[PDB]
Amino acid sequence: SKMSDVKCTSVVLLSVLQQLRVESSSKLWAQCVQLHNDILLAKDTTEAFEKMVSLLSVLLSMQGAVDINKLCEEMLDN
Amino acid sequence: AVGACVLCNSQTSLRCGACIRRPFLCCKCCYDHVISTSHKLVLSVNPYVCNAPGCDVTDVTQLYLGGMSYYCKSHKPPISFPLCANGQVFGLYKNTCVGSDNVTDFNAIATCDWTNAGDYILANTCTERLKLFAAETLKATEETFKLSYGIATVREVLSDRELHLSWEVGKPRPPLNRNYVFTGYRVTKNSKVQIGEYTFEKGAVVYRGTTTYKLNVGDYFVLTSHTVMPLSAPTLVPQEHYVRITGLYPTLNISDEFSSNVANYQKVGMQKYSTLQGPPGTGKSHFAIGLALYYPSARIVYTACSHAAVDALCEKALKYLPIDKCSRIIPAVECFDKFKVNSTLEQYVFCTVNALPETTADIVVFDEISMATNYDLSVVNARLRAKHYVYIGDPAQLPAPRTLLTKGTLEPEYFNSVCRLMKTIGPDMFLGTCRRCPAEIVDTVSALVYDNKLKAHKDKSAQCFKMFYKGVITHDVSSAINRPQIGVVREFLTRNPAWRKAVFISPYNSQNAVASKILGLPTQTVDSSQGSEYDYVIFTQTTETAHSCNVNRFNVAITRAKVGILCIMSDRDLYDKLQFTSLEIP
Amino acid sequence: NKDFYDFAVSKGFFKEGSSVELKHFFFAQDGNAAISDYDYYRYNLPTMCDIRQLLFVVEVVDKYFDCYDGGCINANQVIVNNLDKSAGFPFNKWGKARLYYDS
Amino acid sequence: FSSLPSYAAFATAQEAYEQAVANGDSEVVLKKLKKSLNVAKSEFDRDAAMQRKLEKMADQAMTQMYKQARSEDKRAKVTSAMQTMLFTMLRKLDNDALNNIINNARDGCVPLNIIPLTTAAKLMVVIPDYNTYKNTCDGTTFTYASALWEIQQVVDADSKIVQLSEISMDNSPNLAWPLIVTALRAN
Amino acid sequence: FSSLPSYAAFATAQEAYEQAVANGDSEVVLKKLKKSLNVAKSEFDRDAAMQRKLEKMADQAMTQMYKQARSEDKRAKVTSAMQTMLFTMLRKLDNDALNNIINNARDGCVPLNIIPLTTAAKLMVVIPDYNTYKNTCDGTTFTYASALWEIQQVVDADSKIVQLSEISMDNSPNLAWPLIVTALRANSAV
RNA sequence: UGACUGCUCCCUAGCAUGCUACUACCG
RNA sequence: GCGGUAGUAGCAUGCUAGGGAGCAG
Ligand SMILES: [Zn+2]
Ligand SMILES: [Zn+2]
Ligand SMILES: [Zn+2]
Repeated sequence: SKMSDVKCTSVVLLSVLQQLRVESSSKLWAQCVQLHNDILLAKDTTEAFEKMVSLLSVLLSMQGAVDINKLCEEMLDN
Repeated sequence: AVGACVLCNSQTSLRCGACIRRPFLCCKCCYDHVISTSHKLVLSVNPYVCNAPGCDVTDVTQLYLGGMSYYCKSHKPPISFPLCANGQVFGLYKNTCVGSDNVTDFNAIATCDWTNAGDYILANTCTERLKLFAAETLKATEETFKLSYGIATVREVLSDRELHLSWEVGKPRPPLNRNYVFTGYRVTKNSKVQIGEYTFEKGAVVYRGTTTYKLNVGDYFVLTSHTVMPLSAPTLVPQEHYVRITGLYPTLNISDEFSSNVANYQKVGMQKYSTLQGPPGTGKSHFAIGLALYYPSARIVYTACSHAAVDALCEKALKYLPIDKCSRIIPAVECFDKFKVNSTLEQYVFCTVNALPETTADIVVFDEISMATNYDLSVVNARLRAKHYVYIGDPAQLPAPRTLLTKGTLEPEYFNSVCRLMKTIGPDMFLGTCRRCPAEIVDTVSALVYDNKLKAHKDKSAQCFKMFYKGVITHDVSSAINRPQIGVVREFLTRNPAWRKAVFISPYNSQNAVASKILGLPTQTVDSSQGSEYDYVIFTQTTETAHSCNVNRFNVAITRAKVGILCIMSDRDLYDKLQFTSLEIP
Repeated sequence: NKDFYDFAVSKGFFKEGSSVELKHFFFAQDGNAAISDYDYYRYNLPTMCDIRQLLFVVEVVDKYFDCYDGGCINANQVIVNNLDKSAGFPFNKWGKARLYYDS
Repeated sequence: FSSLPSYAAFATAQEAYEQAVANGDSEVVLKKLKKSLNVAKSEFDRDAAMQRKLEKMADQAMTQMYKQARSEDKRAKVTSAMQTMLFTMLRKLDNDALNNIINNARDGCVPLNIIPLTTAAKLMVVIPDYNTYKNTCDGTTFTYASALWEIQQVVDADSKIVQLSEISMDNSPNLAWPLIVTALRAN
Repeated sequence: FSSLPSYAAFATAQEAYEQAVANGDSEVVLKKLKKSLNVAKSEFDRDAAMQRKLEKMADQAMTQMYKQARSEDKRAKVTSAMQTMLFTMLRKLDNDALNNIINNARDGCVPLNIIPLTTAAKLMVVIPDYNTYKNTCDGTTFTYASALWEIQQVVDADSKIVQLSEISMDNSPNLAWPLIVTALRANSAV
């Protein structure tokens, strides 16, 4: 149950990243696609988590993009 | 789709097909909208019209709801029930609807051409949301009757500031001064190309340069307008006085150079909104800075309708107190880049009604609220959820010209939402700051409309000018040029040595445009002398029928001076007890 | 679809060691995928056949295809379903197959 | 369906015929009563089903319009819905490295490139205040994303190199603070 | 449905018969009433049915002819569009090199694959990586298809300008690599 | 930017056939 | 007294047309 959760979270994260016009940079989009496709094919739940950290770092390293703090104060992420 | 009809307190998906703003009316509410007047067409999630190919029925009173579609009268498969029946129109919320007791709100004010005084009369006899609908419909009618005139263009170019200009096909031309900015676009073959901002007053066509230009063939200049979106926040905040001075960051020192500041400081301590009625020199120059120093860290927002009036405070808002705590953002339009521009993060954010984003703030100190409907009040109260408000302004500061006036001038009190409230409940602060304006203006202006609030602070040395004169008029299609009081002003300035250091403002820019050809005094407009008040002045009226010599449209523009004035008046109304020094014509 | 996933989880699904798990997803592709997939035609090579054996295999296949009937039909006997699909290049700049079957 | 004139006429005819028959009578009266009754009965029975079909059809139409309006509404809030959903699932995952980096980004310490996974390759972050430097950087090692990194370079907003010994409590507030640490992943 | 030709006769007969009934006359007048009204309604029946059939037939005919007219309009506009496209693409044939290679043919027929190879004015090259780049279009002018081409522009996968001074071995991993090179025929066509 | 086939479920409209019912005409 | 015919209503059956969706090669 800890593996399907991370696969669903990865799908949602890739959708959110695509909504922010990331595919307008070929290298970043290729890396994101590779990570997302690698997570869904995983068999053990440690490689999936490190790839998840790597994929989330892409969204976190975009200043304007989204508001981390507002999205953390809505009874959401801590 | 799903909006809100609020008089009947009814969520709706319907809207009137032929009306001003595609207004939202519930089932019974759309019904008495379509029987009290003639609006026989409605719009829903899908528009009601017969769906057979080639058929055409605009009316809704005879359509039927067929097999998951709509069919009609002339072309009639009638296996259905009628759309309009039993005091209602078919749609969602067909059960949770109330109706309207006042049947003719839209039927009265949304059915006329939005130019009579009755529109504004009823708008002031409304609720907050009803008057919001009113103000948005006034902006809509302003734009929709501005988009009915021509587009100026320069096809062969001449030397700058003296060109040629042909216009459009058959349409009339609007008024003539710089009120309408001629900022159009250029076309190479199919696209729009950088043009700049222009303004046409003098025509051989003399232009005023908001920028320096190299005009090419065909360049077109006209205001292309969008439509103001609906707003989601109320204009005025309800009056609730504070329990204490809880939540404030008090200071130890007390302002001394300003002699009417401490009690008003305490007032801001327990006052929630603050509007007063004052000419230039009423704390707008120094009281804002007084609050700025008296509460340092409070989120205080300032704004004027143009950047040159925001500048009147911002020029030393960084000198009186540190620079690091003010800003206003400049779009690119005549705006001043003095402060920290492109910087949302600040403390004393200055602003312009035209543009500012929303992050947060706590205290409101906003300047003039004059030349706009409830849009100005609502955008700024949506801009910030503030704990304190100071609506510096005046129903006669720059009273919004009602586009093409046709029926008289309304009472000044009846402004957007606060000026009628203003002297029916009393002035919000005790404040009068006549440290620039003298008593020679204050006497008449306070005896007329601003009773007992401003002081006769400074005396006069018997130089104020009087000369009895009736005058003759000569008008044009959009302005007028003056023979007699212009000549009298000339031959008056030829008598006194130190009088050629004044301004030459004009009801329309044509007066100074004509005068620049043979004398050359600087251009001035009655639109907005934004934050630029000077002592010696030459004022002119030319033609004064309904826009000038009626009420305090520019009685603040009569508050010109500091130790000496000229104010030409060609009528016999605003002199009843004025005691300017009587001297004969030369 | 989060609601369905939560409903399934609240009923004892997707536990560890179960014999039912998700292995069908929507996979994403990068920019240079169409050409990379088209480049798989490199596996098509010119091949010569044994003609004397193919000429007999074709007879046996024709024997297999013997219980049917066929021929040519007129333009008014043609049945088309879903006339709202693409018409190819360069005909996709002006309409679907309905436009060309009506015009 | 008891709100139509046909129902009233049929009910009156039914009552009259029933009373007359129960009282007992001849054949002609029964024949006349039934000939005046059956037409009203058919009149009632037609509308009794026409009204039902009309009502159910109206209900279906309102259902369809509600569905269309809801779909149109739903397909116009996707960005906010997806972001809220993503952060909800990120809460529910409850991982230490993800929580660490999310809190770090929430306080101001965001990365500048993709976080590497190998025992090599460079990582660059931004440290905007002294408190974050105190929490993360102590000594010459760097703790980020539940890992260990080794500082090798410090660069300020003026791009001048700052040595590690320089940074201290009172010795810091004379510097361009948005520092940029570049480290490599410790084994 | 109310002014049919038989409506006048039917209504007048019904009114007269019911007036006779209200007169309280004998049973013979009642029998005559019943027969006359029965035959009147019977004759009104087909007059009320056939008209309703005919109206629906006429409506269907109108709808079909309207849709036929719409189809014809669409056909005309698609014909205009196709003609415009053909005549627009005609104007780039380079009618001197094409004529020069057509006349050399022994009967006027030439393969289609050699027309762009010998008459085109512009060349586009797509390069996967740097090793392939340094073997195909190194420098500023290169030779391909027995002709000389000179480079005019280089862009990347994101369609941004790239200068040849930064296409090196060290700087290779910093570019969106599917590079596109544009050249012109030197001394020949453009 | 959305290929060619095959099968199945749901909703509406029309046509044909059958069952029952209500009046009326004819013998 | 029985049958035939003409409209009207409800119900059932199979096709054609339109729309929405699912699976397979
Ligand atoms: Zn209306
Ligand atoms: Zn209403
Ligand atoms: Zn119709």
